[PDB]
Amino acid sequence: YGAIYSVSGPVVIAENMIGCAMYELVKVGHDNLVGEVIRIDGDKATIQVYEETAGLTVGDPVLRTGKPLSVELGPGLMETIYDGIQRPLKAIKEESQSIYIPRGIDTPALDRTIKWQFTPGKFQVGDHISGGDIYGSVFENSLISSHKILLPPRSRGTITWIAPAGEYTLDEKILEVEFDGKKSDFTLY
Amino acid sequence: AVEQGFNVKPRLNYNTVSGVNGPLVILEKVKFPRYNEIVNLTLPDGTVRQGQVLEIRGDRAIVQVFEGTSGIDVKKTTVEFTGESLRIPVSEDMLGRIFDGSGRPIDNGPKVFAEDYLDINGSPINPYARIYPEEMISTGVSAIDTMNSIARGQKIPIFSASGLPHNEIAAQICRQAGLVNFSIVFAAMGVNLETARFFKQDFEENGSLERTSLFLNLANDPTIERIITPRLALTTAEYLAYQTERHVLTILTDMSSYADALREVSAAREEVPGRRGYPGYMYTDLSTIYERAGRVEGRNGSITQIPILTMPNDDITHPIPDLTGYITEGQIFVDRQLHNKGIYPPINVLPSLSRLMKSAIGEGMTRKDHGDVSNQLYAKYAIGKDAAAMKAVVGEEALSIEDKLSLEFLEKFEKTFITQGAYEDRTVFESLDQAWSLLRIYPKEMLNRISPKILDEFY
Amino acid sequence: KPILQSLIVEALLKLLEPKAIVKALERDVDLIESMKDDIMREYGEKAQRAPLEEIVIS
Amino acid sequence: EQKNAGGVGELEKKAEAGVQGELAEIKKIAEKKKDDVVKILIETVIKPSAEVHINAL
Repeated sequence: YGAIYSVSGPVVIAENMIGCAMYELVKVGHDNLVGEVIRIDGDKATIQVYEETAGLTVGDPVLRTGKPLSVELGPGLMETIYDGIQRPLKAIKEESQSIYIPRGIDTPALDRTIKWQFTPGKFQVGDHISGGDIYGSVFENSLISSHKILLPPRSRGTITWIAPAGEYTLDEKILEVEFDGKKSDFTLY
Repeated sequence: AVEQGFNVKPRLNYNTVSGVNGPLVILEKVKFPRYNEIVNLTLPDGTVRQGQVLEIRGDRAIVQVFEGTSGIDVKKTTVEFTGESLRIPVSEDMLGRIFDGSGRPIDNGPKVFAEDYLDINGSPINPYARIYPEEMISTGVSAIDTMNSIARGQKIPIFSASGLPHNEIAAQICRQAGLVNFSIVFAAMGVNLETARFFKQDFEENGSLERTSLFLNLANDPTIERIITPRLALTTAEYLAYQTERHVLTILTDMSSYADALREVSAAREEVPGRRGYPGYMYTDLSTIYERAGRVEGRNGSITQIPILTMPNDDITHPIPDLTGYITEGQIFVDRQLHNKGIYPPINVLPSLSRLMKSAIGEGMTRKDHGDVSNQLYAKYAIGKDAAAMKAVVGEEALSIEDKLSLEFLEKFEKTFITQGAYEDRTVFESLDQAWSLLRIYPKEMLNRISPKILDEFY
Repeated sequence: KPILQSLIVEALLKLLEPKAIVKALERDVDLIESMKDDIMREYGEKAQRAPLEEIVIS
Repeated sequence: EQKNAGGVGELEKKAEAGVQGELAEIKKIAEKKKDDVVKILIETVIKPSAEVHINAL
């Protein structure tokens, strides 16, 4: 939880940013602007803000999200229109009800208000599932008949529980992986 | 109802000034500096000048002074932090008034009785909320309308050089810009008083001061207000076109002068230059300016931006024309060779381009043959230029029959089709008929780029 | 008198400095001299810090 | 053209007469709602507005 030290165009230098990591998204300012740390020097982490940096003042809190620039992969992105970052332009227009893009808009990349039909894959409870394996399928469109749900890569273990067939949203749990005794909850995305 | 306007926020008058360097003023101790903040530098002489905070350190604030730093003391100068970005007062009555480079009245009239305070930088329009223009503007110039069409909502600049009649061409386009009335927002960035007087006189004679707003930043005006004038004019245009639902045609002139101002500010900041000293972020700044043109889904109203530009040495490869071609869609190339030959307008249709012509031209919008005729004209003009080069380098008899016919076409094209007197106002249909008359020089066989059905139906 | 109470405090909370120099009209000097203690206590309460060390009526 | 300028001079009186009609309401519109605006302006200039910077907290 550092503080803004310097602002000059997109490049923002934030002090007290100790323990940060390179190319880690950090919410700069009070509007929670997305920015990736591109340079570190001591406790100051140079950040490039992904939105309009005008109005940022020294002392504004900078929140470390702890993850790199991550794209939300899953059902629901097969038709939508995205900005540079995975910002849904249609969802932004619908929620904001305006022709502008509000600063620090936090609309989820994949909308969670749509119920997706899910058919579990060949994997069952107790089987060993590795990264990238298929444990389901989602009927997205007529063209994309089966949006096969992939277990995230570099995530592995044994299926503690798998959901039955039914209309599930992205926030809802789909499958559970135990690994080394630390059960992990995996959703549609 | 904007009831939040009734609020007083006292401002911090900093007498802590240092590092006054060129266009830049540096404040040693600032309590929570705000980036892109407007300050009011009160000189020891008593005159105030607005300034923009370019960068903030922990306690510093590198301020750029729009009116210049000539006379700024380090001891008696007080800098007052307003606390917000620059907000021009906009109104519907703001049409018909002449403004300074910093949005101050020049016509000896009152200050704008503000209807709202709009930020200069505006807001980023949702690309999903934009409309593809697809509405041709009958600019009345043959070399433009027929071969590089302008759609209502298209940012098409006029690339020109020093001494060419770019001002005359743009004034003509503004005077005669009906669709196949327009409000106008004119921004003068460093143009000489002769050019500003020409533009104002032409607007008044045509009857445009009823529905125009001039932001005149002359050459004698301070050289950093050229950074702010296009933004003020463009947010005025955004207001007039989106909230009052008008159709605005912005004529930002001497964007080369704007880029020179940018380079001057960039050079003073001692930052990584880029190409020819122009700031590396010149693409981003030019995109921020140019990309404020077009139509929006909810609101019927557009900014038909036509940013006049001046090539330093008639070179496209220069950073300003190159980036302007990258961002702004299309280009109207004013040719020194054509002007020397005496053609008006001296528009060279080979470099001139319009990305939205293929969609705003033809198929019942104007006429069935517009696109094919413009392709045929471009192809035969390129053939004529190549044949002229070949006939200069080698013997004339070595040129083929097609090459000789194309030389004749090029002569009859520059001298009759492109050549258009001021106030002529050729309709797009009349220009197409004249272009066909030029294309009837060739036998039907060699009009290869014309679709055979149209060739049979129009030859 | 209550209006001047906020005007001095409103600017004090913007400065946020341990010391102050309140330049006022010659007729409000007595009022500010009387109410310096209240101003200090209000600034200490509103700025979430210790009351400012000294206020000087210029 | 001189007659047009002379007519414009007559039109200047006509324009002034037209302007006098519009700005007659401007004086009337002001006085009708002047005392209400002053009440808002006075109450705002004096209103206690004491709040530190958000960053200072």
